[PDB]
Amino acid sequence: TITRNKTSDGYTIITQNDKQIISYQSVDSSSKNEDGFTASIDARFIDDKYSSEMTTLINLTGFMSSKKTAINFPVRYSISILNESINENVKIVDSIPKNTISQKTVSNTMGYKIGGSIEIEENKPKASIESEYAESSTIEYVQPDFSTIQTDHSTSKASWDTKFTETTRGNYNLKSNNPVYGNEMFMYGRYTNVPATENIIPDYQMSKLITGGLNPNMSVVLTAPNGTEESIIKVKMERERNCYYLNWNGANWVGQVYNVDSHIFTFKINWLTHKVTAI
Amino acid sequence: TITRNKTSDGYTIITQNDKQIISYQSVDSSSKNEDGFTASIDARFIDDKYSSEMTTLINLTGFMSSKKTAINFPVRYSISILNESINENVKIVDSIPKNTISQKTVSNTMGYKIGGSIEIEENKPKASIESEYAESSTIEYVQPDFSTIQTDHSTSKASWDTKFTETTRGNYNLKSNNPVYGNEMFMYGRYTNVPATENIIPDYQMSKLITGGLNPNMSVVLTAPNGTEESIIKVKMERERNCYYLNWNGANWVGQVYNVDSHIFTFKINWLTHKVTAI
Amino acid sequence: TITRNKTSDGYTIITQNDKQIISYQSVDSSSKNEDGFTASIDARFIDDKYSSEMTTLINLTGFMSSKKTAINFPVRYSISILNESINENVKIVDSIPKNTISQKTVSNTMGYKIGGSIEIEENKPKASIESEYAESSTIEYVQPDFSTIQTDHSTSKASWDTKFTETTRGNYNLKSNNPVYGNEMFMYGRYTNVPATENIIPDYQMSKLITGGLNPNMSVVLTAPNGTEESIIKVKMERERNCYYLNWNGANWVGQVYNVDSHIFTFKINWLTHKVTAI
Amino acid sequence: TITRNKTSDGYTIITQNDKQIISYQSVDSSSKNEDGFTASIDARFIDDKYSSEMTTLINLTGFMSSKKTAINFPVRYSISILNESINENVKIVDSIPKNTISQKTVSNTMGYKIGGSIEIEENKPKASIESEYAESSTIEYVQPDFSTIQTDHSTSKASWDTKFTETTRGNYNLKSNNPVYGNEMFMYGRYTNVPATENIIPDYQMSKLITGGLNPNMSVVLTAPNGTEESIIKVKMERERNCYYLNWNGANWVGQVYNVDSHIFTFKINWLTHKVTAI
Amino acid sequence: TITRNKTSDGYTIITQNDKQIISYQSVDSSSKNEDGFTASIDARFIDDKYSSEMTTLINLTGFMSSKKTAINFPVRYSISILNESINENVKIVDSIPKNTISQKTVSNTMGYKIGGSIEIEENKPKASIESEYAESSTIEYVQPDFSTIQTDHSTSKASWDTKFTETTRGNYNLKSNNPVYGNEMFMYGRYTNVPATENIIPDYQMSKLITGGLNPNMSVVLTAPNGTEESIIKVKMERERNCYYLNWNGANWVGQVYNVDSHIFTFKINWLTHKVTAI
Amino acid sequence: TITRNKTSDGYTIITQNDKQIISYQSVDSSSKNEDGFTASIDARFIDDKYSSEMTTLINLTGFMSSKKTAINFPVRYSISILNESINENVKIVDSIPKNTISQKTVSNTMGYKIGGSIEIEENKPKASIESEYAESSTIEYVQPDFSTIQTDHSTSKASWDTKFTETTRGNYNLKSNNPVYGNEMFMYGRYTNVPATENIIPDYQMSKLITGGLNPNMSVVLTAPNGTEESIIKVKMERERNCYYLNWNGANWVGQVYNVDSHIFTFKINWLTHKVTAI
Amino acid sequence: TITRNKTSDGYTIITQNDKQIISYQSVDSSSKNEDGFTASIDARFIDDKYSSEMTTLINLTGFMSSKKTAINFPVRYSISILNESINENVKIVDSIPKNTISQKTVSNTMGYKIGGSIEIEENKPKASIESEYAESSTIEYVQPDFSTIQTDHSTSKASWDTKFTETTRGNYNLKSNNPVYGNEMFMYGRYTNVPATENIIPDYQMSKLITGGLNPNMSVVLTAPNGTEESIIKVKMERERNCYYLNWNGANWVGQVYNVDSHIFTFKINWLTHKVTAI
Repeated sequence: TITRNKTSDGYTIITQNDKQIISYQSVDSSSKNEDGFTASIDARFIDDKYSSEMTTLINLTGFMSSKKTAINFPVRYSISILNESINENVKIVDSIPKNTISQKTVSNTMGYKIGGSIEIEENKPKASIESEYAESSTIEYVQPDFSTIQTDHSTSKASWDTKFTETTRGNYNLKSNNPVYGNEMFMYGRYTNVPATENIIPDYQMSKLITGGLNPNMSVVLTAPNGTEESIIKVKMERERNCYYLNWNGANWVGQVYNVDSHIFTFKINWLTHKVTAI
Repeated sequence: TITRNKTSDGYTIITQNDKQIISYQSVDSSSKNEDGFTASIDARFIDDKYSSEMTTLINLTGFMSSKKTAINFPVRYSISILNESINENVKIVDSIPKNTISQKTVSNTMGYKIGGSIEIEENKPKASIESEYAESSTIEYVQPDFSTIQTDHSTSKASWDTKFTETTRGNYNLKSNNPVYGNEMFMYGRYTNVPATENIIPDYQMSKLITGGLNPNMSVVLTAPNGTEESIIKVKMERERNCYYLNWNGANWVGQVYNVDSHIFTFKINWLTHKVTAI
Repeated sequence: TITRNKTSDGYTIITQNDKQIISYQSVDSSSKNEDGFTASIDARFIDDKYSSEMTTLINLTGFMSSKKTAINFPVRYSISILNESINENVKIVDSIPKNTISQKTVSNTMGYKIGGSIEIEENKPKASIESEYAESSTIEYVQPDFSTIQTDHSTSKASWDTKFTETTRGNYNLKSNNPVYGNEMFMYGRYTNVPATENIIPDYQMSKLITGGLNPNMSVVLTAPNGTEESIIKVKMERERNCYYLNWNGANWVGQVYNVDSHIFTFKINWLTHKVTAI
Repeated sequence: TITRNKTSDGYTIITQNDKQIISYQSVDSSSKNEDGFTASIDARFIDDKYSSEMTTLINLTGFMSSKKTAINFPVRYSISILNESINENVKIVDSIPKNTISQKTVSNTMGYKIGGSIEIEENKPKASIESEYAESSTIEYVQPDFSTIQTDHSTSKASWDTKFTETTRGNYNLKSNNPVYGNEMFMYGRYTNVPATENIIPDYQMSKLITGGLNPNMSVVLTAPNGTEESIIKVKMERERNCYYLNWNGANWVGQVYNVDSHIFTFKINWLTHKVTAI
Repeated sequence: TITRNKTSDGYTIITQNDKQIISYQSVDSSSKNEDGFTASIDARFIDDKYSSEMTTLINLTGFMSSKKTAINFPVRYSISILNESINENVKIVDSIPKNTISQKTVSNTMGYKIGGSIEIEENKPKASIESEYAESSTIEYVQPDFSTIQTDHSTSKASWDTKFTETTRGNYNLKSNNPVYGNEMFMYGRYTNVPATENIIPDYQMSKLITGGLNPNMSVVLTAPNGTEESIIKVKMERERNCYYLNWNGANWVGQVYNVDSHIFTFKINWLTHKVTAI
Repeated sequence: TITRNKTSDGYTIITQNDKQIISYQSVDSSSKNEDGFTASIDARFIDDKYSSEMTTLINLTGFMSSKKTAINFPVRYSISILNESINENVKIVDSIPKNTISQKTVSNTMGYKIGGSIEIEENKPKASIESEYAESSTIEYVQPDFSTIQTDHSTSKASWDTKFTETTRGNYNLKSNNPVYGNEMFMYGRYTNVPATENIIPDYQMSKLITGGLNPNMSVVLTAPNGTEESIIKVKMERERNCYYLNWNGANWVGQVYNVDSHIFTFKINWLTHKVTAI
Repeated sequence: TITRNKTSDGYTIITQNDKQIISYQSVDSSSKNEDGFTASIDARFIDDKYSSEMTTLINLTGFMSSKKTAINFPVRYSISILNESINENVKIVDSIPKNTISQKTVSNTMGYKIGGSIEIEENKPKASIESEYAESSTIEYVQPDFSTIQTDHSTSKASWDTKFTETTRGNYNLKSNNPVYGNEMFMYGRYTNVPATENIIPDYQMSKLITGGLNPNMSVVLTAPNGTEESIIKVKMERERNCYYLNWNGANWVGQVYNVDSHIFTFKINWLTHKVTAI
């Protein structure tokens, strides 16, 4: 699979190799500083001699910053990729993150005990017999701090999102309700008797994704028939947040839990020149 | 992919190989001894025949020393990388350290017990029946001594930082408060009755990052269109510290916890000559 | 990347390979027998066709012997590497040993129990109900016998040191104080009633680094602009020791814990001839 | 890196390869049957085109047999390698066995329990409340049966040794002392009432190194400037032993614990001819 | 490192490769059916262009069968290899099986408990306080069923042997002595009341090496100066056995424990012709 | 190590490679359906340029079916390979399955407890002190369901066999004897009160080797001097079985345990033609 | 091992490689929809230059569907492969699935406890001494849900089968019998008081092989002398099923457990043309 050529001047020889798979890579980035939204697209174009149609791989990356008495704290992120050239026969054949099935560990035990006691006192007998029976079981599983679920996949739209799950210490969630303390999420001490600002929980116990932004990684595969030259890609990003509130109720420290930011980014693809640009 | 040439004098043959990916590497360092701040930049330039634009990888390393009655002890470090040639279309497409999601291990068990005892004394019966029911659960997780969170990523600025977390022995933190002993961080004995200097805790129990400086490792990827010749990189470093205080309260040994150093370094990049220098 | 040549006499052919990275290695050693100090420097010179400046790797090794009623026993070692050609633009860009962050394992459990007992005697009832509640937690970590902390890194000086930590049996340290036995480090039996020399602890329980010397391993990277021919390297070594004392207090065996050796070694480097020598 | 030659007679072609690293190996052995001492030296000579000086690797192996009422039993071995050509600039740059730092596993737990019991008798109440608090910790480590410590390293002399540590069953050592049984090392039964010879402990429980000899493995690296032709190596071997004694004290079986063999071997090295011989 | 030659007839080309290390292998076996002794020697001859002397590797294998009221049962095996050409400068430089050092696992724990109970009866107080303290330790190790110890190594003789250790069930050994049952090795039931032959223990619980023979694997390295042509190797094999006896003592089943086979094999080696034969 | 040749017609070139080790493989099978005995021999012939004598590897495989109130059930299998050409200097140098040494895990623990209780009643003291001491040990090992022991190895005969060991549930064996239930091997229920045929144990609990036949794997190495042309191999197979019997004894279900099949197969080997056939 | 040829027209060169082992593969399938029986045969033909006879590998695969108050549920599957060309010297030398030997884990422990209590009341002593002794053991093993046993292997016939074993929850089997509940296999609740159809057990708890069909994997090796052209292979498949029945007995829910499908498939093999077809 080599092509060679000789020359008269100096007997120069120029050999070249004929390869099967050739890829090209281009990257593009864009940002909206007012919302703390940044997105990058990495595109790879694959030239294969045995394939019937053109293939482009569209990786996505970026940063969604998380913003931070009462404290505002995010609760949900959402990312969507839209194919806007459907009438040109450009199609979304695959998306990398997928849904999986969890595993649980189960154990069961059953036991029997029997005991006989003879007690000889001074010329006095006390015979006692005892019997016991027991059964138990154990369940084990593993719990992430955030959960990512693919929600849609079609010829034009792939949509993913993530949501708040639970705290590592105390196992509280957004729906808990203690009769006299309300919601004890992000509460240090019930009776510390210090200013509200000082009663909040140390930051390190909070998840990294609440203090700092999420870092997406998503990939989509596109194909097209021979000759296609242009394509538009739209990326939609949404963020939802809520607020936690803490106050006095007599001597008790009690709390309670009660907008949406979004932006659309556009990119243009050139298949013939192997180029990706912002638009 | 080889180019060969012959010569008349001695039939000398000079073969050369044509490769796809060629990299170049240059390093530069600088320091500010008065603050104990040192920074190094390692730059790699990548020449790829199939890529549409130039790529430079900018690794960063350095040393931030930690300085050390009352004892001063650091509490937070912060590093920021700034791209200052935005109007020339030089862009930050990627940053290596990222945010991750932790895992927790959860177990639950439930059990039942039943017991029957027959006690025959001298012509005296004593029948007793007992019943028990129990439930329990266990949570497991892993805790670092320091925590690093990425806080910003954009076209121009990437900012990281680290903060104090907790002690390995005693699990104290910066917000603890015992009613009669105050804060027991870095306290050997409550009643040792020795001079204040002697009551401090042995150094080895303290984290390495408090006794000795942090060693950063950060990487940033830059790209540019064809022909770009120059670029300015700014690196900002900040350190925050606080003080611990211990005194007598009658017979009790009690304690309490109550500036910011910074510097900006500048580097110049030459794309055409593959050079990095201080400035 | 091959250069070939033919000859008339016997048609002798001499082929040579053109390689990218070429390294050279030289080693040098020196000692001071009076103090039991020995040091060795291994230098590697790297010739790279794609690098902008010369690089030399300076590994360091050696032996610091530990010297050994009252017994003298070391407590701290310290090593420092000094670059003495700063005005010639020879710079220390990297040092291999670094500071790291430890990990802790944390577990928490909470449980509930309930029990009902019915006791039918001869026409006599005795109903009893019991209830229990419990909580606990466990912390795990790992402890070395000696600890090495990097204390300084700059353009000219890199300084490391090591210190005594604790005993494997008994978990004593240099600051412990029992009211009636004093310090029980290196004490076999409180009441053995044998001569002082015989009451010391068997040697094997002591750490290897106290009975025998430390074996350093340190590496430093140096770079220089084209044409540099000479460089001076200074290596400083210090050792600190203390004494343990044991005596009678009536029938009780009690103890207590109450100079500094140093030397500077010099080496000369020749970049052009790829040579390292003592000086 | 190939040299080729053609010939007229039969067109014979003789190709040779030019390699970078060439090693040579020679071995020599010697023994002293009266003391059960045997020693072997394996020497490797390295020819490197990029090294500034000659290097020889001197591995050492051998057998030191252990000799075996009262029973004689070894307690310490010692090996030393001496370089006797210091005035010719032949130097010991490295020795393979080194000192290492051990690891300990530490755990701590704290727990709380609370219990309330209500006991209704025939019109009689008996309310009881109980409370418990507990704390504990665990230490784990690993213990060899023999211990090897490097004791000296210098330009001329490297010295190692090994010593007896403890028994696998009973954890006795050379300094133990029971008031009425003395030392119970190597004692089967306190009251077996059989002849002294029969009361000794079965051999298999004893360590292999006491029943049979130690098998040393030691390596030393030597270097020299160009042109060196000869070198003398001295190997010193010492063995220390003691005796265990057992007798009657009324009905009790009691015991107690109360020379040095050595030899020097000589070897001659020839650098130019790559030869090692006894001398 | 290739030698090539051309020919006129048909332009036949015969290329040969010049290799550095060439080995030759020959095997020989012999047996003595009357004693169930079989031995095999595998010899490998190594031709190395960079070595100063000839080397031969002498592996050994074979079968020693174990022979089997009163039952005869082996207790010790012994193998020895003798070099009988010492005056020709043929020497034993190495032997493969060696002595090793075992490892033990040690743990220690200490705990404290405290408990307070308040008991309010009908106008009657019963205050009780309890306190507990505990300490414990654990030792772990691993035990083979047979043990192999190298006992001698010299210029002429290498001698190994193996001995009986203990039973897997019951942990008995050759020196145990129960006052009323004697030795309970190989005894099924104390009171089974069946004929002596029937009271023996099932065979599977016995070690494989007692029911069936040992399979030795031993290796010895020999070297010689240039020109050596012949060598004699002697292999000595010994086996020791004892007897177990069982009888009635009233109603109790009691037992007690109270020649040597050997043979010498001879082999002849031819260095020049690379041959091994029986003799 | 290549031989090449050119030709005039079409310039045809025929290259051949000269290799060191060449093997040949032939297989043969035979059966005796009346006894359910099948045997296969796989023979490999090795041609080595550096070996002094010819080598043949004789693998063996086959099937021995197991045959199946009173139930017949096998108890022992035995396989023997016989070399019948001893007078032609054809010898058995090696046999693959061998005897091995097992491992046991041993642990020991010792602990001390002490407790002091103070009980203040209404003006009544009850001081109690308690003390405890405990010791324990644990033994672990692994148990196969069948056991294979090599029993003989010589110049002419290699003999192996396998025997019944124990049940996975209940740990019974062939020598157990309960006073009132006899042998409880293969008994479902003592009082099920169903026909004898129905009281047998479900088949799955029985070992696979009793329900279905054993699958042997044995290998033997033969060597011979140059020129040998023929060899006879005899394979002997034996199987032993016994019977289990169950009956009523009043209301109790009791049991008790109270020929030999064999065949010889013959094979012929041709060394010169590399052939194996039945005979 | 290459054959090359040149040509005049365009100097075309056609090189071919001579390989040692060449394989051919053909597959064939067939089904009987009325019984849900499907079978596939994959045949591989091996041409080896060093083998004395032809070899064909016959893999087998397929699907046997399982069919599903009273519920019919399978209980046994059986597969048999028949060689029908015995008189042509076509022979079955090997079959891949085989019988194996299981492993059990056994542990034993023995312990001793001793306790002394002193109780000083108001001028009243109560000395109590207690003693305890205990022994225990543990057995571990692993249990599949279905079991496959090879039952026959001969020159013409290889027969395998599988059978029902036990339930994962409750450990019931086909022979269990509770006096008042009968067989509790596939029974949800004893007193649920819902229609019979509703009391059956949820499907997921049942084994996959009962709800869905078995997927066989079997392989057989055939050999033949040179020149063989045709061969017939017969595959026999059988399935056995039974029924479970449940009804009322007063207030109790009780149950009890009380045809055979088969088919023969035929395939034809062509050795010379390397073809497999249905017949």
